[PDB]
Amino acid sequence: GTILIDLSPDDKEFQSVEEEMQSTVREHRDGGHAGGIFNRYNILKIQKVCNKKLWERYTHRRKEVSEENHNHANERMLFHGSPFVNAIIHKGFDERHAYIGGMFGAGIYFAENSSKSNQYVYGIGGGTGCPVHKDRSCYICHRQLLFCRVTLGKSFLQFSA
Amino acid sequence: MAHSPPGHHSVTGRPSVNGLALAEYVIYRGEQAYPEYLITYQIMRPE
Ligand SMILES: O=c1cc(-c2ccccc2)oc2ccc(Cl)cc12
Ligand SMILES: [Zn+2]
Repeated sequence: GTILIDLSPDDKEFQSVEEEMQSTVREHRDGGHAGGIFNRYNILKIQKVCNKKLWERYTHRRKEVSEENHNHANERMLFHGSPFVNAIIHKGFDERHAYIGGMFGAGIYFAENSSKSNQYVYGIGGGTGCPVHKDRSCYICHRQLLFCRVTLGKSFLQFSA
Repeated sequence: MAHSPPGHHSVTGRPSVNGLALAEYVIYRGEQAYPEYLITYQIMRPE
């Protein structure tokens, strides 16, 4: 039931999503090893993901969390980078999209920095880079990130390096 | 897939060294996220 609707670059929604993508780029401590060397992106397309069933699945859970947290879902918009974007947009997030070895245990990880999610587009640590050129810093191959609505509810604060 | 800490619905990873890093977050139920936008892009080689 998923359909993808292209946004016009003239659309205010295209423009606010691009700005959140571009302005949350930072330098990484790996010097670009995992995600490549860049200060900005060339945005090729932004599509709105529409799936009734997945959305109702989200809003059902959102309301459960909210009623457990004084009517506050603590909803954020966050980036997610994965080799499995095409399975996610059709079937939703599940256990198969978890980072089993992540710093905070086996769960589904999201970032405020788009450049952090970009380090995972081609796998953990960037895997072996783009499928065509085996280059974690490929400037040619098209990459995909998701910009996602995430319910945090009451979040456990972990301080970290 | 692990569980949230008791009494919590997610984990926030707060940066404690890299003064420029923003936060990272973890959820433990797939139903707690909806993939709203698919962004197709290239990284750009700095000039
Ligand atoms: O966006 C991410 C996707 C993924 C990811 C992990 C395993 C499989 C697929 C994607 O890892 C992350 C780890 C930390 C942060 Cl902050 C963000 C990500
Ligand atoms: Zn390539």
